[PDB]
Amino acid sequence: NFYKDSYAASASKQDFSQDPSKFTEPVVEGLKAGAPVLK
Amino acid sequence: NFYKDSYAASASKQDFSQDPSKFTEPVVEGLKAGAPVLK
Amino acid sequence: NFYKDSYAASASKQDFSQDPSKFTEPVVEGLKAGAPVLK
Amino acid sequence: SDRVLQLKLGNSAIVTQEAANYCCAYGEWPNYLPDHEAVAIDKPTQPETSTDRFYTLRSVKWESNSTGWWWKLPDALNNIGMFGQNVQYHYLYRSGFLIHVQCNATKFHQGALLVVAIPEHQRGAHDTTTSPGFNDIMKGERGGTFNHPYVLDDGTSIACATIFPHQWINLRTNNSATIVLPWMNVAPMDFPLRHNQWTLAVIPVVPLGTRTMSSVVPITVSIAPMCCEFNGLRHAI
Amino acid sequence: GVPTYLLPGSGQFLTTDDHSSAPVLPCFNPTPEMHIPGQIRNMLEMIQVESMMEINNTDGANGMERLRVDISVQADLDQLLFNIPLDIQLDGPLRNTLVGNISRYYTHWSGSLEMTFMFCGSFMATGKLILCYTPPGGSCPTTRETAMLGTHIVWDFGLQSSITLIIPWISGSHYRMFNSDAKSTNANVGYVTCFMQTNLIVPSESSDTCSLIGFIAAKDDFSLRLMRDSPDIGQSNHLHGAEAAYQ
Amino acid sequence: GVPTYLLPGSGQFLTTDDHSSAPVLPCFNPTPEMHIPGQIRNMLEMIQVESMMEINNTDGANGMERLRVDISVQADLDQLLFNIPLDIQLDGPLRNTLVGNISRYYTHWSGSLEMTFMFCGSFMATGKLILCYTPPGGSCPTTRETAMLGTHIVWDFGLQSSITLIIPWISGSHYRMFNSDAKSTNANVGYVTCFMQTNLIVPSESSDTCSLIGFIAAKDDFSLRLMRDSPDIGQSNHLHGAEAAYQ
Amino acid sequence: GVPTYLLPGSGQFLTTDDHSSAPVLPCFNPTPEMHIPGQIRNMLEMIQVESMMEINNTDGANGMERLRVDISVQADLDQLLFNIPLDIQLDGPLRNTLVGNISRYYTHWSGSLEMTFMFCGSFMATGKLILCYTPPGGSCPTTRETAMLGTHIVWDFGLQSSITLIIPWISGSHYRMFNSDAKSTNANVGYVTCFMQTNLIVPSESSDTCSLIGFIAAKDDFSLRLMRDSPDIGQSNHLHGAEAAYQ
Amino acid sequence: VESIIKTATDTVKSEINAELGVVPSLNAVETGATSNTEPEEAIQTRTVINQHGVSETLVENFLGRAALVSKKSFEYKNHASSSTHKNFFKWTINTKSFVQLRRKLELFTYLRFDAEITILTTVAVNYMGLPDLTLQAMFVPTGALTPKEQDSFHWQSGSNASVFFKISDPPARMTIPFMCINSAYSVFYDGFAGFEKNGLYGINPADTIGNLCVRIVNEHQPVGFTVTVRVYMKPKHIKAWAPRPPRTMPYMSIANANYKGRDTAPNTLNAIIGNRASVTTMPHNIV
Ligand SMILES: CC(=O)N[C@@H]1[C@@H](O)[C@H](O[C@@H]2O[C@H](CO)[C@H](O)[C@H](O[C@]3(C(=O)O)C[C@H](O)[C@@H](NC(C)=O)[C@H]([C@H](O)[C@H](O)CO)O3)[C@H]2O)[C@@H](CO)O[C@H]1O
Repeated sequence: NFYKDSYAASASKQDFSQDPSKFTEPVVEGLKAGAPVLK
Repeated sequence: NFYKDSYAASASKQDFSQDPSKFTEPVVEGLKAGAPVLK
Repeated sequence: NFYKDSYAASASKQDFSQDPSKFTEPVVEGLKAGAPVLK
Repeated sequence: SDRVLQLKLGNSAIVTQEAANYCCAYGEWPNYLPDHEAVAIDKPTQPETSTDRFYTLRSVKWESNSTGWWWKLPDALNNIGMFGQNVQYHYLYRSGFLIHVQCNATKFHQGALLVVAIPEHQRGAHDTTTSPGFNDIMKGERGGTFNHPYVLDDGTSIACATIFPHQWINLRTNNSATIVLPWMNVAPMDFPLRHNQWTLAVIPVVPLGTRTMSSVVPITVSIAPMCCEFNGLRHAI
Repeated sequence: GVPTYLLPGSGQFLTTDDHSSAPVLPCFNPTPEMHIPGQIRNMLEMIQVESMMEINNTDGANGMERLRVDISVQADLDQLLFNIPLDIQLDGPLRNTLVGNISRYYTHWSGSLEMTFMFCGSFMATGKLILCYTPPGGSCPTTRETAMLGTHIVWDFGLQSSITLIIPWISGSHYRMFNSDAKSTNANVGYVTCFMQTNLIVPSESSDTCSLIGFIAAKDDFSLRLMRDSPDIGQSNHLHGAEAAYQ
Repeated sequence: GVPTYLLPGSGQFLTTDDHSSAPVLPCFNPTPEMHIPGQIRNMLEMIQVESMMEINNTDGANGMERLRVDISVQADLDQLLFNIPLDIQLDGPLRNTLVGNISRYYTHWSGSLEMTFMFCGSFMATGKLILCYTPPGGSCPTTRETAMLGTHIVWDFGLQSSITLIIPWISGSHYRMFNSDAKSTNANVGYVTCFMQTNLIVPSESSDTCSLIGFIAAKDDFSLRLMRDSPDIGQSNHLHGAEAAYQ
Repeated sequence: GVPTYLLPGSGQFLTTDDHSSAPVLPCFNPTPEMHIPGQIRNMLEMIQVESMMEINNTDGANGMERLRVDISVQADLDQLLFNIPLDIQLDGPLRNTLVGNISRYYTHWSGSLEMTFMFCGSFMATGKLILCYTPPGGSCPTTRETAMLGTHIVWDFGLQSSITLIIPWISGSHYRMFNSDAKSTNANVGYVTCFMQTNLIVPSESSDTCSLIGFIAAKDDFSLRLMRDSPDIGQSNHLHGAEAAYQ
Repeated sequence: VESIIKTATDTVKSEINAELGVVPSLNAVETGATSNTEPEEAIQTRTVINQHGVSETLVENFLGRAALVSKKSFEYKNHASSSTHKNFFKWTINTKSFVQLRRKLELFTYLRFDAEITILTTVAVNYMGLPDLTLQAMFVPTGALTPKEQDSFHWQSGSNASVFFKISDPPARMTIPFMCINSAYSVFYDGFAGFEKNGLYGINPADTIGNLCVRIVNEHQPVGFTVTVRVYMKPKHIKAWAPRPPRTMPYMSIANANYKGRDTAPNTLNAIIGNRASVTTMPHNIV
């Protein structure tokens, strides 16, 4: 980026961080694999 | 290559590896020079 | 030269080697300065 | 030494006393699908001996005016034995093939057959813009016949067909041809009923001829799938 | 100066290009970032959330009635209850789902899908169902004896209200694709069918017709490629008020 | 900014140029590579495979009959059986071969060629032939006494069915070239002729007319330069269905 | 991207520019170099070779007669035999020589010249001549007493057949130049004259008229600058066959 | 067996041979192997240090050329009363319409490569000057939704890649990556791309890069013009597998390998090579 303002830069396509659980498993108590979910 | 995707790069004309035998001699038993091929 | 083929390069104007004698004195026996050429 | 050979797979074996070495297509050998190339995630079935064995198809007669024969794989075997059953019950299949073409005659007979394994042999139709139909392509165990072997029925040429894995059966020299074929495709597995990886072509470049007692001279094809794997189990089609 | 030459492509405007460009407001200081709940960084995170399949997409079924499949106490055995076409790239029960909607912004896909069904009958209602996934190749099975030969899960109604049928990625090619031909070898995924394993059985005071709600989602072995405009939205005229933005 | 100036050539589109260009689909992830049998990296690998020469390119010879040369039991001695023109850059027996077809995509060539002939008569048939390569300069030899003075191999029919005649690279210049003049000093390769060394001899029950199949290929000392459009393919109209690609 | 701006000169095609340019045939492998006799790297090497001056450029002298100067037995003393104009940049005896031809592709020159004369009379012929170089300033000398005051060499005919008169670089300015004005102070080199020092003397059976062949060349202290089109070649029409190159 | 080759192989001097049991010039074509007879074994050779390069035949270079794959001319005008490409067209990308490129690609069974696309535009008045029009080329995936009008809202190209260029600019250019759903494109496909039996033979949709929709952005002018768009494709980063017999018969269709042959040799169905009087007749014999 030859411009003085950083917002002028090209795209930033390097953020590979993810956390699907905030959408797929937003339950307070984690669900164990194989174990009956309701006990 | 100033582009972010590697497939955008210029041509790759440096692969000098060869193995003609896969086409010229695909026989299971290598043929010895001078020796009768059928024995 | 940013091209991949060397023959694409700009001119080569740095060969200052010379040997005029191949044209000016192609005689088998070198001629000595001052000495009679025919003896 | 390189004229005699025994091939043994499963409960089947074949010997020849007049071979000409044998061909390993592109210098490769069949193998099972490695984890780093796999796509389908269900555990595959590898029946081994029930499918990896020699299947002998019906013979054809080599006549003075024959144009040549062809068999597409896996189509030719899709309805034979346990290989055929696995193919019908599974959406996906993968395998190599050991091909052995047989043809014997007499020391007084002459003739030369080009035995070539063609990858992706997409046929063309003659003198029409209409593409070949399903029945023109899928002949099954019976195989098909060449209309214009000179151009490999695809507008190219038999002259340059030697660029493909092959051998010849020249009657004065040998009586069989053997070609080992590895899985050949752009995908690790495929649906066996709609795509043929290889086409076995047997073409008489030099016609059968003799002045001795005339006899029926057959050409027989035996094919053994190798390293068979099947995925996507369901009901039979 | 520096000797240069313009290449083909010079001066063009490619909508997918990626370059820096002149800042309109120099020395502008953007509002400080603040933590906000629910940040999403990859669309694959969104499609892993299961959403309702519109299985009852039939004439006569209106609105939410289309989002549930009613099953009744049967008089005959091994009864077929319903089936579901599987091309998440074509219109059908799977199109208006999180995975379906986002996938339709792409052309190629790969990965396992998961279908979860929740039984919504009364507590006193019992039953066993069999959910089957049939890889492609033939016609959709119409009898349990045939469907049962494919991938399946036998579901017993009970305290745990839901069952999951995994539709494992089973394909010859790395990816499947959309090309508007549902019968293409690179598109057809196969079928999902549901039959009574036993029967829905309920007492006199429980409703004898119960509903199931089917959900679908992608697993984390999913991948989407080749972005394209979605076929699910379009316009033939200016939206109301659009022209007023110029007045 | 940087002071610059455009050079002649700026803005042109050279079909053989080599530059990077804007990726149409950013962040696209190509399908993983998979090992596939038969990879070829240099076209020279292809031309080293021998293919059939169309030696019997005569009126009356149809299809595959053109790919074999029939020889019969002779009544006279030292008989000429056939000859073969050698410009792999012009139409003739060598044009539709792997080496011929690929070479015709180029203009310059250098290297040794090899011709292999397979005798396809019966086992009881015997014979000796002489295959001769005559470097350029004169008229094609018509008698064995003359042909025999050039490069040659005397072939004895037997268990080993094939013989190879090497056509060594013998040229004044590093490369030979095509210029549509077969008699040019930089094009003419010379001639190949075949005579009976003794005679084809067979018993009563063997066919008394036998065929030879001739093959040709380049050796690994071969080199091709200056790519050009091949003269072996062309079109004067749109192919069927081409215009339909726009409908 | 990089901010830039085009300078005056951008887009122009200067015939003497020096830049790299797109290779028409990528991956082309030029023919290997081979040693060849007589390589020349600087044109100054060529002009150091002496070549024949056309001193007898007179009406009546045809062809090679113009390349030799005939001298006869004189009846009078101190006789003037011939003179030679010296502007190697204008038409005259020096123009069609190696040094003259190459120099005319340039505008400025500096360095010593050397004139060598070979006596071609019979062995029995004797004589002494005086060759004089007169630096510029006045009219060409017509008497030996005047010419003798300049740079000179007295030549005695004998076994060594040739004599060399050095025309040393004597100029006020570093270089002399051509401007089509032979009398310009920056162009005129002066004069060369030849007189009998004694006389040509021969016996009755020897020819009494003998020829001299004059040669000229540059020494290695020579330098040429400012290339220009040569005035020694030109065309007003298409050459024969030029237009046929388009048919 | 695999090795790095940068130049043609050298030749070693050879001596006289007279060894029993050694017959290098004899071979057995039946094995399927090409003759391994070396020049040194066939004749007496001298030593030659061969410096001839082999780079011009590298597959990357052989196929690395921008070849014409599409040429389309249409009328740019007021199409009020047109039955016809109304200021735009759609082209289903394919490399089977122009024979020079097609034949070369068909020398291989499978090919993996990225494709550099170059678009050249030309205009002619149907005289008072040539307008510097702006064009839009939108990439629409195979079988996907294409525009039906020059001013369709489909051209808003929210996700599809679009390139806008002027006739006065150098040809537009961009690279389409190797986008096949498989590890390589199938130049030939011996199968049917559908689960039923009526599908098309030899056409694997997985090998169709997609649709190219091109329109003139400018509204029509008072007069009509003929606009021609030419698309060139240059494969790069190439990997090739299983070479094949070259095409000999003229092509008939872009959808198949159907053949007929020329009316008379050369390249006629019963005779690929032109005829000579006899097998002992030497054409172009030096007189
Ligand atoms: C008259 C005679 O003595 N003998 C002819 C013989 O010349 C003729 O041969 C044809 O001759 C022409 C020259 O006129 C060419 O050399 C033909 O060859 C090729 C070529 O190399 O150019 C081969 C190529 O494959 C062909 N291409 C296509 C795309 O079809 C071209 C093409 O037809 C021509 O360029 C036409 O324009 O020709 C060569 O065969 C034979 C024919 O039987 O007949 C003799 O009598």
